Amino acid sequence: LIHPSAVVHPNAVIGKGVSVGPYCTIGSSVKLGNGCKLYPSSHVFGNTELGESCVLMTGAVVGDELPGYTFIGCNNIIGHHAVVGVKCQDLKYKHGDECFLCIGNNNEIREFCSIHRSSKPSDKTVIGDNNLIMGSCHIAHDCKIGDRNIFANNTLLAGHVVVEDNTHTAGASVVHQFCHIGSFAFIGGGSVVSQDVPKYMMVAGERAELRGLNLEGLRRNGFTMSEMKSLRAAYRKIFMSTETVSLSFEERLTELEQDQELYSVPAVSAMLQSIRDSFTESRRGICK
Amino acid sequence: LIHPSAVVHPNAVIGKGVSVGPYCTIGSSVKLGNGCKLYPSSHVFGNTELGESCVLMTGAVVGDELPGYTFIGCNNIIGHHAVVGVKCQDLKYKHGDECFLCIGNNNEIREFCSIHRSSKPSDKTVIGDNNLIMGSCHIAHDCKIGDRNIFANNTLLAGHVVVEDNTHTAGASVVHQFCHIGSFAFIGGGSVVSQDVPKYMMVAGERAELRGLNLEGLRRNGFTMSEMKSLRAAYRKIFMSTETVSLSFEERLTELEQDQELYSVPAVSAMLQSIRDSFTESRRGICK
Amino acid sequence: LIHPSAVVHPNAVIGKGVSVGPYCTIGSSVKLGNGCKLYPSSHVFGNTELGESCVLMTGAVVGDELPGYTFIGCNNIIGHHAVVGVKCQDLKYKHGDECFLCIGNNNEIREFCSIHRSSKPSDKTVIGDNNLIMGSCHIAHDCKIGDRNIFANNTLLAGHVVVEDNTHTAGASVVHQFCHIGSFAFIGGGSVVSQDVPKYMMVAGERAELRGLNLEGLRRNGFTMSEMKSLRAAYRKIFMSTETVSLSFEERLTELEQDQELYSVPAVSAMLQSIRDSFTESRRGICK
Repeated sequence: LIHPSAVVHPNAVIGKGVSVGPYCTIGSSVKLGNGCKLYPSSHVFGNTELGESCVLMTGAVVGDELPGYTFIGCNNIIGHHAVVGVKCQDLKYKHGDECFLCIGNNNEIREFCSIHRSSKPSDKTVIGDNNLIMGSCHIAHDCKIGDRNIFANNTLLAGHVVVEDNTHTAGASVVHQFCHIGSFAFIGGGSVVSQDVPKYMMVAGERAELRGLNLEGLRRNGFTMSEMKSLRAAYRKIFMSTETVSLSFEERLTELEQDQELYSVPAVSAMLQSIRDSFTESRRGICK
Repeated sequence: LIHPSAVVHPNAVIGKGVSVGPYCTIGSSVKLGNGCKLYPSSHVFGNTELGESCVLMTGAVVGDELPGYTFIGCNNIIGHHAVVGVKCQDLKYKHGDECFLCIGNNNEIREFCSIHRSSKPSDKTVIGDNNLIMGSCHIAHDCKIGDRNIFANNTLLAGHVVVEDNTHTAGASVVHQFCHIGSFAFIGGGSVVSQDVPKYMMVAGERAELRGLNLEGLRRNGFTMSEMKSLRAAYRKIFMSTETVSLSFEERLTELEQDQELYSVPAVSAMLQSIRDSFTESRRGICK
Repeated sequence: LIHPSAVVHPNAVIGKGVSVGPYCTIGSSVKLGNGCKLYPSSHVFGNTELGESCVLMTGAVVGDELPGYTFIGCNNIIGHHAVVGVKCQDLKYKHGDECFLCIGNNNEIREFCSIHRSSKPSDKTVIGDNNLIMGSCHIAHDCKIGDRNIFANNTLLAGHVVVEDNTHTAGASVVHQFCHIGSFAFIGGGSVVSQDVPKYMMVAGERAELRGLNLEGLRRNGFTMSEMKSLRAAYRKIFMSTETVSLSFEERLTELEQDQELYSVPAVSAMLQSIRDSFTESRRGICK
């Protein structure tokens, strides 16, 4: 059901039951899965594939003519004027280089979002499944985003930011290049995050500081009573050991591994590993 | 004066002297008042009414096909690529529910703004008259905005935010869900407002703090010499009573009511009532 | 190479080798230099000139029908849905007044940027050469921007902001009206800048504070070993003179002029002059 005014290149691969509104353009090397719907004045460019039942709202632009690809899974909604799979802003990007973007399934990318392709041919911007990305979010070159995350309006993820699963960022969060955000984390409104946020934790305010565990999120995500009790105890041992082993972060981490009562709990072990990862090569440490 | 390229559904209700530029689309259930003007590539969808002499700039999208309505008064200007009356971002929104947006008269909504419909059929996103809403502002589901407000670029109003009259928000303000902003208030640049801002007051900086009265705004809005003198005295009694009645906020509020000299002034009484409202059921208290 | 669907006014001045995609509009008083390229659904309005080899991405809007002009140099790239040369947001702007925007050469203006015309006919919004302006930046009426600057996503420059050369602003910076940003300066993420940032210096965090010299930028821009050593010494004398001449800023500035060893260095002299300029008529002082 392609409106007569639309410009659909004869070599575009158009699935069954695809609907294309007036004044859309679809390029020669685009593949649209069955049931896709393009609202009026939406656009797909370049070497680009959408899975079944994706929706482009008015003004949405997916793909660009730069070498490489934009690959998107099924049941994604691309909001009004969202720009998804375009050239990165990295000055080190070399003209004519292939660049890549991969998006999974069941994501909602809201109005005015910008999601950029990778900065080099060996790398890729990656978004998983079931993410809600609210209006005016920016996802820079080479970000790696997992599943079931919620990014509120105006969340800015700079280059090479890594986000795991089930995280929440509140409005106008700014995440510095190369920072990692562990699963179930919470970033408070207007936070400027310049170091890693470990698994299960929350950061907030100005140049953001660690503020404890994301207990509300843990509760909402089916963590048991004693799971959260163990995590709080482990948190206390690591960060709030005010009287013992002065000027030693790793020694407190060590004492947690040895503490068989806490370390045998899977979430505690995962949290401890999350923390140690922040001090491995190139990684930026953790928020203060 | 409808350009031949435009797609105007035969059942759209088009007033006298309406101008429609090339590549616009106007849906079947749209009503445009006399003198409306749609610039090239602007769009009206869904059950949507614009009053007389509204202007849509290029790329502007008003309404969407979701049940319910977008109802807009007269002499509104909708900026380039602004998206007004679209589905909310609330995860509790139920598929197929009616949702509502009501905008009054003489507003200016600038480029890249996003104004969302309500999250439930019993509720509504409401904007009054004579508001200036600058570029890239976000107005979430269920907000209630009064008259004569000025929201600078990138102001984010989260769900159920209530703004009264003649307020100013500076650039990149973030207002937390359910917060109230009283008349003549000022929110400083980049403020993260997580509690109410009472009538006549100003908040600023990081996780925002109360900083006094909005004296510049009061002066600009024809408040008399002794009006402002009374308000400053009332402010001092409430917030800066450093030596008396320790650990008691309500007792100081009580002492202001009893102070006949100050309380008989209409603005003082309004300010005191504004403060008390912040501690009634569900309300979030006031900024520190 | 003008697509048959495009609306190109017969009086538009179209250079050699200009490419115009489907659903573009080009107004009667537009001049496009040789080699310009308009992607699908891009728009040029009003009294507007683009130099040779400019590129408009999909949704880009350049110019508006307000009196005055939008004048843009050669080899500029205007990103998706960027809005460049439109009416300012200043309430003092008088209906029917001429307003002006001038942009130089080799700039990159990314998606969703908004660049506004001047607030009065005697003034102008000015952008120089080789600037990178990332997604969703706002450049208000009457700004004066130099050359080789980098503004990260969501940088907001309010009215009459002046930026010199080779500056960097990190994501979500907010610069208050009338503030000046000297050459080689760095503004940290989410900074709310309410006073001037002198030449060579860096500001960061919340309501932003001065934090020292932008040493990384100085190093990157070919400043010599002893140049930077002299600047650091001059910085120390001015700002970190903890024991001498209490409650006197100008007396320390004076002592630097008299210090022939430091003041004879060109960068030191330029820095000192940059600082003094912030205390001349109307200017806002410097960040604390």
